[PDB]
Amino acid sequence: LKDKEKAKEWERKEAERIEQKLERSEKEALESYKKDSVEISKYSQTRNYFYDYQIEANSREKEYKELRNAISKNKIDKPMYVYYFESPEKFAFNKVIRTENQNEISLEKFNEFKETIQNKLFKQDGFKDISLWEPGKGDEKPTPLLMHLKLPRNTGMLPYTNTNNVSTLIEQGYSIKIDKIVRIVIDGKHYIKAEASVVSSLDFKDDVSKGDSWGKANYNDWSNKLTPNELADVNDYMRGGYTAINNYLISNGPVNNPNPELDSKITNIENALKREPIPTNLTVYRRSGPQEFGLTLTSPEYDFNKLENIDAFKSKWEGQALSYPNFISTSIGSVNMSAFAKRKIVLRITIPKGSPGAYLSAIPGYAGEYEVLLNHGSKFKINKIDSYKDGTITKLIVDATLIP
Ligand SMILES: NC(=O)C1=CN([C@@H]2O[C@H](COP(=O)(O)OP(=O)(O)OC[C@H]3O[C@@H](n4cnc5c(N)ncnc54)[C@H](OP(=O)(O)O)[C@@H]3O)[C@@H](O)[C@H]2O)C=CC1
Repeated sequence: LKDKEKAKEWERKEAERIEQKLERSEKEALESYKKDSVEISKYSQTRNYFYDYQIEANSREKEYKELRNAISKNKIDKPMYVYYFESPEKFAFNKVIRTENQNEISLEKFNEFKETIQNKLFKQDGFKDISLWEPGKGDEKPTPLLMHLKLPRNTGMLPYTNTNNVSTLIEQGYSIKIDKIVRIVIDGKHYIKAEASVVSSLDFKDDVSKGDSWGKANYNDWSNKLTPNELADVNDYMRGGYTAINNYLISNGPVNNPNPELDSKITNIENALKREPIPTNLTVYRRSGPQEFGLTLTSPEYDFNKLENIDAFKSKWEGQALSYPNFISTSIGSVNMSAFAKRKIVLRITIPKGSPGAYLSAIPGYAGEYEVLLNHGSKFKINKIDSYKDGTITKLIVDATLIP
């Protein structure tokens, strides 16, 4: 736990042991990592949001895949705790816990951080260097926030040597919940120690073929579980009826201009989506237009190239609920597509096991790929908003959870 001498000796011994296992290509990727860790780790966070050809061609993509593979071949046989420092902004606490010159963290700030991270899951992605022991009076402590994360059995972990130093690499690909926070003292300064655990979610990211295999496996027989009316209304919807149905819902037609024929279709589609609930925690992706967030294509606020507009968007939406009156299309894949080339908001949604939903792309012939349809009137809790550059265009990733 705080046993530095033990963990470093073990870590070094393990590094030198694993080094004999690695493929030449993996050793090559590791050599590159030692030289360019910041940019490779950043790449590993957002690589999957670009086009397939951008992914393929990227100067860091082969390095990513090799490092990914190497990490996976050293799986832990029991659960293990790891330590790493984190920015409070990572958990949507968009301010300092204390300045780096200050020693103390006020009770108010401690409690405010607690309230911010409560009852939320946060998606974690990309390579990370971690420590096996609690950083002490002699280590690099770049932030007032120290994560103490329990990694589950069979998590990949790669100890490696870098000059005279030893580090351990993981690839994050899960959500975390912060179960407890405690104010600790290290070398005369207060830190927040956050006790965290992993919650898993099936997340294909750019691997649309595996996602499709899963979707069809789970929804090939979905049509056969529907009544004649349900199947006919789902068909109508997928064949182009979605426009009239969703416009009616968005404009609150059921109240202001009731159409009982449409009401019936909506009821049938909802029952169809409740017929075979999402069988596991699943991550889906939606490329959202401005109107879904109360903006238009010509809103000055939609220009996320200006930092002011990101801060304004976060202030409005982060930690808040978002509800769609219409049925919501999403994809199992995170890749950009020509149809949504310039859309600036990526909704990254965790669907809890048992939620209404269906993999529509399992229906034969249907011209539409990798699609998961969610129920009308769905509510989404926004945990965290991130930004990234897509060429010259700043885009946003909205980490949300589908809630009751
Ligand atoms: N978007 C995605 O990532 C995915 C889309 N699909 C399917 O691909 C096709 C084209 O995609 P898309 O353009 O999204 O078509 P959609 O029918 O999903 O949306 C059409 C327009 O309606 C606007 N809109 C949607 N919901 C709301 C809302 N609640 N409030 C206000 N405005 C809203 C959108 O934003 P705005 O007007 O600001 O641009 C969009 O321009 C559709 O058949 C869709 O079902 C399948 C998988 C994923």
